[PDB]
Amino acid sequence: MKVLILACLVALALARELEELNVP
Amino acid sequence: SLVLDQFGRNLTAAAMEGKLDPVIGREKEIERVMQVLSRRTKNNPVLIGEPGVGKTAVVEGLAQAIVHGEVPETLKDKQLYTLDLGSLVAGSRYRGDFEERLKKVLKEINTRGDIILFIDALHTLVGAGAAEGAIDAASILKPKLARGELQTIGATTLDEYRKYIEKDAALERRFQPVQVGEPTVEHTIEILKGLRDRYEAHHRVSITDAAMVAAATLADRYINDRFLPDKAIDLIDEAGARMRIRRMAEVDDEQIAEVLGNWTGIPVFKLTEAETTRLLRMEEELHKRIIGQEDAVKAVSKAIRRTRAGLKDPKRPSGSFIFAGPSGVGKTELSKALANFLFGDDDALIQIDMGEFHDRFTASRLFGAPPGYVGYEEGGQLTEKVRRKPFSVVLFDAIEKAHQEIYNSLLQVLEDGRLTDGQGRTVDFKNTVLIFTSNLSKPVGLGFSKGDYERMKQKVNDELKKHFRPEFLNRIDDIIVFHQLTREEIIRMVDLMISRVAGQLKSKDMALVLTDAAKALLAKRGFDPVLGARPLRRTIQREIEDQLSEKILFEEVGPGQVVTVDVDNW
Amino acid sequence: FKLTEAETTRLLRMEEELHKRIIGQEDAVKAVSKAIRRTRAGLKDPKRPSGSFIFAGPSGVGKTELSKALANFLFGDDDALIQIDMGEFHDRFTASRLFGAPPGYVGYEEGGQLTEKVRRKPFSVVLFDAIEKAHQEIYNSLLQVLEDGRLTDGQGRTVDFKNTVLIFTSNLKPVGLGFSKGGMKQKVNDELKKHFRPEFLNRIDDIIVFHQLTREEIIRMVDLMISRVAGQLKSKDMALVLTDAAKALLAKRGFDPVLGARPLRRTIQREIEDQLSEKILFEEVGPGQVVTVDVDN
Amino acid sequence: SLVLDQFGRNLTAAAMEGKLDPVIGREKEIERVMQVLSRRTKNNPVLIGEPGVGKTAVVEGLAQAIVHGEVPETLKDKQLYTLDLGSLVAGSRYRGDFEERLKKVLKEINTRGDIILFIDALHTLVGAGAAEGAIDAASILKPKLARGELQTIGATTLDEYRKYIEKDAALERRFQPVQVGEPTVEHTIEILKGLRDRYEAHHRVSITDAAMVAAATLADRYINDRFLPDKAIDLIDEAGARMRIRRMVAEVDDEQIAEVLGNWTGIPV
Amino acid sequence: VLDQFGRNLTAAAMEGKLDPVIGREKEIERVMQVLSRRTKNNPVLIGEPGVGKTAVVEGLAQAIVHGEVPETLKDKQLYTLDLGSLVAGSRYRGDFEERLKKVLKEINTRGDIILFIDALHTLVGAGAAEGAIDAASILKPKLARGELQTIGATTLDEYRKYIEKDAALERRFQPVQVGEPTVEHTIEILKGLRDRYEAHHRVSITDAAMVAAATLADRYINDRFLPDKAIDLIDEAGARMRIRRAEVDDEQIAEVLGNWTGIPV
Ligand SMILES: Nc1ncnc2c1ncn2[C@@H]1O[C@H](COP(=O)(O)OP(=O)(O)OP(=O)(O)O)[C@@H](O)[C@H]1O
Ligand SMILES: Nc1ncnc2c1ncn2[C@@H]1O[C@H](COP(=O)(O)OP(=O)(O)OP(=O)(O)O)[C@@H](O)[C@H]1O
Ligand SMILES: Nc1ncnc2c1ncn2[C@@H]1O[C@H](COP(=O)(O)OP(=O)(O)OP(=O)(O)O)[C@@H](O)[C@H]1O
Ligand SMILES: Nc1ncnc2c1ncn2[C@@H]1O[C@H](COP(=O)(O)OP(=O)(O)OP(=O)(O)O)[C@@H](O)[C@H]1O
Ligand SMILES: Nc1ncnc2c1ncn2[C@@H]1O[C@H](COP(=O)(O)OP(=O)(O)O)[C@@H](O)[C@H]1O
Ligand SMILES: [Mg+2]
Ligand SMILES: [Mg+2]
Repeated sequence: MKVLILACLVALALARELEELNVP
Repeated sequence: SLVLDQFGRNLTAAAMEGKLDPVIGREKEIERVMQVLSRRTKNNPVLIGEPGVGKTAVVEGLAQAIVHGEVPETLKDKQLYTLDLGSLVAGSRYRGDFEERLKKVLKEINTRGDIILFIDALHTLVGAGAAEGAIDAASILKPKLARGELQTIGATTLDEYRKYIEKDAALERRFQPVQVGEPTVEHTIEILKGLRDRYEAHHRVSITDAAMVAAATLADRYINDRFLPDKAIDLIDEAGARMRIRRMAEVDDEQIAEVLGNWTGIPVFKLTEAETTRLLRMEEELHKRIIGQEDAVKAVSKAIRRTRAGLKDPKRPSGSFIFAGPSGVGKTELSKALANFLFGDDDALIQIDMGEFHDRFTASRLFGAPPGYVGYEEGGQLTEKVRRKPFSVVLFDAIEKAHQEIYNSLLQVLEDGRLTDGQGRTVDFKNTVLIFTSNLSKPVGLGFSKGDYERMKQKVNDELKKHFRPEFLNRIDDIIVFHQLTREEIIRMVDLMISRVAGQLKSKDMALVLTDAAKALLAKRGFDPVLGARPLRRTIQREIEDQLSEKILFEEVGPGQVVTVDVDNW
Repeated sequence: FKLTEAETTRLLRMEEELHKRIIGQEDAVKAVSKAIRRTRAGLKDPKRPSGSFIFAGPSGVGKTELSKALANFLFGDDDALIQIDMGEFHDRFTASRLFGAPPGYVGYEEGGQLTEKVRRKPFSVVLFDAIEKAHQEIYNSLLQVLEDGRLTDGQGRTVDFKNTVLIFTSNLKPVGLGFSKGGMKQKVNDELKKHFRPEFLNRIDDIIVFHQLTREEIIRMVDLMISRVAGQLKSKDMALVLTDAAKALLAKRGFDPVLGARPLRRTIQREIEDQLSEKILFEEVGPGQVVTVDVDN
Repeated sequence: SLVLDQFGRNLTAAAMEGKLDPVIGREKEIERVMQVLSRRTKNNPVLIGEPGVGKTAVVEGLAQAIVHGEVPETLKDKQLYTLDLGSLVAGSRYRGDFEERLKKVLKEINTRGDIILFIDALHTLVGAGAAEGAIDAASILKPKLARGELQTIGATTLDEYRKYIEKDAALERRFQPVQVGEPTVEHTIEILKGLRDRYEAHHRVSITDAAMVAAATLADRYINDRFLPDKAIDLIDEAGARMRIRRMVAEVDDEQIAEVLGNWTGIPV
Repeated sequence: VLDQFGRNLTAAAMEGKLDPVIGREKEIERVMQVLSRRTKNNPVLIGEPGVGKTAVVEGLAQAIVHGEVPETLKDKQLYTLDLGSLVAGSRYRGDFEERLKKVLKEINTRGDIILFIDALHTLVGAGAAEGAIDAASILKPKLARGELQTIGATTLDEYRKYIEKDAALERRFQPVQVGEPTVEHTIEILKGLRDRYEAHHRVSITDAAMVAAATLADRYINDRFLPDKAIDLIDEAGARMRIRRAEVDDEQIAEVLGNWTGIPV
């Protein structure tokens, strides 16, 4: 009864793209 | 020269080749952009606006104004480039292979000197080579943009300006918000008149001057999630492509309006003679499955005939009704019958169980939860059923069991035709038919008096004034007190209820026929003025439905034609 | 900016241009027209909002219609009216629609449905329709809005409500309890003192209790509502002409002091434009023909 | 051509090979798709619909309408590709690999010009190839979709159209919502009668006409977690799949589907 | 499908390395009934954790070798698949999706694969989100056309929270309810498994041990289910006998139950 649910959204755990180090 | 060609579209060369659609109107903003571009230190107009209002058309209108000579002598003969940030990221693998290629761009703009970049979708600029706290396409441009040695027009959706540009407010400084507002109805007519040549040529079909007056007015009031200088073009092209589909003539008011009837669901087209007879025969078609209740059948037929004739208020619903009366007389049967006239099925009726809103806090089922609460991913159980179906009959079944604070969420529903959900999206109820059935017995008063429909209409009208606020009954169009079902009306409801029982027997490959002695006996045992048509419904269940349900299982009545005959009467 | 010669005359005509839509309600118009004259004469208080009004009064006499006539005056359409329908806010926690979610909760990125309407348009008429039907601490979130002129977003941005005109249309049947001569405004004023928290009433610039629409104003209201159905909804090459006995019959049927102008609007869709919609579908009188309306009885 | 084959499946070539089941009905829905696809700008339909009503089946009806030539001439000889967005994210560890793979798709579409790029699960486009510093596949396609230089059909659940396409209000403009509705029961019987030969051939059973009439009326009356043009096929399959099971021909009848539905909801039908 | 992310349960069943499955013969028929469908042939095994849902499939993988197939499940290899093992090792973009498109490429080329994925609560949100590319967006076009036969396993709560809350995932996995077995069914499980436990521990498990292990486990243990809490008692008692060294009875499984639960004697 009128106890509110508090969604509490997480920060985005997401992928990462890459700069790569060039080699021969 | 060709460095910008492989990462951007030369939009000035697109205007010389006539590849840009003619931007008619929004030239008070093309001059506003040129006032920002001719500045000294920060000359970078971001075109913010609602999605579809012609933000990227202003720059296409600017790139046409370069080659027309409409441009002043401070931006005269400047090659504009729509820089594709996705093409700058593409072709990178290694470290620096984005940041080198963006410095190749700015080395050319320093060299060539008449370049106006257009970052369409300027929110893409933050986080384009790495994260926001690293070297990306934003952090490279920020020393160039604040000096004024780089002119860069941006364009961002207003919702995406607060989420990505204003989130890192250092980039927001370098740009000037040039507010691109939505066109008016009168302004988007002449937008469509200039665009008529490009869509008459692609679809090989003429477009009437009336059809673009139609596609501006019909897109304004009957679309409430898009924006005008795009949702009007949607009605033109889909009717333009409807005409070149069937011919594989011209585009009328009716050709635009039957596209919108297939896009929303709202019947805004001019009625054919076969259909408009059914609109005049609406009472007699509603009386096919409701019996009696003639002042209510007239009242909801007046609301739809006013809607189809186009005489309803454009800022209000099609009809707002309270169906008050004794229980069982067809408050909900009629709301299903009205939903079968308009659609064909009674599950297209949006039945809101309004008796289960007895708590004072279930109003969040109608408009969703506010931000910070789960139930935010869901816009609501009422808003999202009309965001999908704008032309509806929204039945609020048995309203007098809910709390007074559920009614207050439905005030602006009735007067303004709006209901903004918790996630910030107003939903038009301007095309719904809002039915509020109220169940508000003993065939005497309390005390000494001289006295159905007499001393009950004035009774329940004062019980609505007592239960509701006078602001809610103010907004309801018609309040129809319902009659108690008379004896001659129960006899015709036998014919309705048996014909479903016989309809249950058509699947068993038989049919049920009743005699006039036996339909009278069901009506004599099914009549009750204070509970009407459910004691008839129970009598057929107790004396016809289950006794035939036994005789099917005896194999006594198989698929032969059973006739139910009276036991004895008179 | 210093006003155009046309805009100077229009703004002195501001009462008589807002009376093109608002029939009657004369002190309601010349309380909200003076607030725009203060803003445009360079006499706006640079801390306080431009106008702060409680349009209290009886239901249907033009509370929302004046907020729309004001928004059409200042912008050209009443769709530029920021209308926050306060009946949606029934409990304490829908105040997170005024300023958005706090950090760490869903809907934090969208940052409010009132604050972001004013970051785009800081000059705005902000309508709070049916503010009585909000919770007792929805409007306690607007106690810095109406003196300090700003509301801190959940994301952390104070937004200027200074150049806005805030309007709180509160909704305040026949005679009250007991013996009284005649038959009111002080009943409406003191009900605001019992409902609203007098921190909120001191921040309101003007509390305007609206009038009953008189019969001489309902006759003028008939001409306004017939002007809706003709010309905007009878662009079918059809013209709607009403005889002066027909507008008198609509006024005698649509006039009840206690509601005002919605019983007139329900009368027109019961006498005029539902009988007319039966005549268009039957094509008794159809597209390409002038409709006259003679008096029925 | 070869670029599109490794990032998606040609549905037109799949309709030549007869790998797409017959789409009986949906004539007015495919006509609405071909109407939207024949536009000059924003020629991008989205089959929004309840989950299982045949959203991806309408496009399968379009892929075999191109092979039959029942399309208009503006959509004749179109190659309809189901764009596998997972194939584009696959092998995109480094920055700019996804954005290269998506611009290589679009360079082939501008070259050929006869490509209708069906993107099933269009809600997955918002965030497709979105990394820390990347460009999502929405923002690459938004200039293409707005100018009508990329014909693209979407197919999105109505629940998944709120959460990911109406939360990206720019991308919602670029598309046209073609409401694929839940069909009526009489339409579903014609769906089931048209799919009679596909499930006769795989379950090796003859399925009678009353069994098709039952499994549309029995599913609509007694199953509510699914939608009509699917929960009716569902009763046809587990009818015939039980006859492949217990026999290790026998006709599928009203009794053969009611005993499936009795073992389905627990409702004795 | 490689042996990197799972193993071939039919090649294990051909070599006889899987557990003998006594009981659950009716549930295997319901899995074969869902797998014999032309479309949507995806049986999710809804049952409490450790009721024998893999033991349904281990018996199903034997039934491929034993020839109890409906001729549409004939010579179908059944590679199990840890869906979380594809997730493990993904911090960069296209790490999960490449290893998921590889294992779906090795089904179209090979052509007889029946995936057994456990943990379908992990399916929703296997990538970043649903608007992102997850395994509950890659599998779904092939789970509606019958071109991909995946056998699932949820609990009942994971099925309610992750699949019944997911639109367009209820219709692609068809529920097969693997129930909680009774006490006599559990003894018959133990009678079939005893040729493995008496040959692994090199002990002799008496008949009195199993009638006690199916009774004492229900009587004293409530956080975990029967066809596992009863298998465990005659497993550790064989290991405790191997450690103390041979015959397991209702006294040898006795002190094994007393080790865990807070019983001093
Ligand atoms: N002033 C205008 N004159 C002519 N056409 C216009 C005008 N404004 C928009 N359009 C038309 O709008 C269509 C494309 O939409 P528009 O350019 O408005 O998108 P937008 O405002 O850039 O929206 P978004 O930010 O979503 O891309 C084109 O057909 C274009 O010609
Ligand atoms: N006027 C009517 N016409 C046709 N059927 C009616 C009518 N009145 C009642 N019925 C029948 O009575 C049954 C239930 O009545 P209905 O659904 O109309 O409820 P209602 O009038 O809203 O009353 P309440 O909500 O108090 O039960 C249905 O079988 C319906 O067909
Ligand atoms: N002063 C007025 N001038 C013109 N029309 C009026 C006026 N008052 C009422 N009307 C007519 O009746 C309608 C009701 O007016 P309005 O929307 O302002 O109601 P309100 O006073 O806000 O009532 P409520 O208490 O229900 O909110 C108007 O839209 C108009 O059609
Ligand atoms: N009109 C139709 N004609 C023939 N088969 C149809 C029709 N509509 C649906 N089906 C069949 O019913 C099933 C519907 O699944 P389908 O994926 O096509 O629909 P959907 O609603 O897009 O589902 P999802 O959202 O899961 O992709 C398929 O087996 C399809 O072949
Ligand atoms: N007929 C059977 N039913 C259930 N479990 C069995 C059966 N035969 C053997 N087992 C045992 O089941 C276990 C396999 O795990 P399982 O019970 O399938 O886990 P889950 O039920 O959580 O999927 C092993 O201990 C195996 O020996
Ligand atoms: Mg744009
Ligand atoms: Mg009002």
